[PDB]
Amino acid sequence: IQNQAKSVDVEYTVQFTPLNPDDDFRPGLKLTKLLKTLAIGDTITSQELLAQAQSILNKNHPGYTIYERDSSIVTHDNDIFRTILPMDQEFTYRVKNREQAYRINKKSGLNEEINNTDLISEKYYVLKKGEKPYDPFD
Repeated sequence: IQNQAKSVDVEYTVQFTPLNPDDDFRPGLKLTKLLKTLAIGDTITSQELLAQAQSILNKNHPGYTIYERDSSIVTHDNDIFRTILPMDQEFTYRVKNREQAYRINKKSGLNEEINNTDLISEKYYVLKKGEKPYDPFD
């Protein structure tokens, strides 16, 4: 690790799946929200992510609530190896150490540094409030 990234923009994307059908949940949603810019070693906890998802859920889908988390994944920059966060327990994610990102200047062929990014992507099962899970009893 030669040139440690100086910052990591943590972006967030979440997909919501209703326990029983609803059109408003059009598949294909593709947006990210910048959560914050942190430093290598800073942490983000599952409770903080839940708060983020619940608030996003409130804006886009009033009347629904988080039922349960299905998966949480972090993709670091354009790196192929992703970190899979624990599925059924609270967790903390530490901003992974990394080499400072850069691209090659087309004209000069010299290196120009750019911001490193973490893309945290989650999926939660949601429920219309008032409603309950299950099938016809179990």
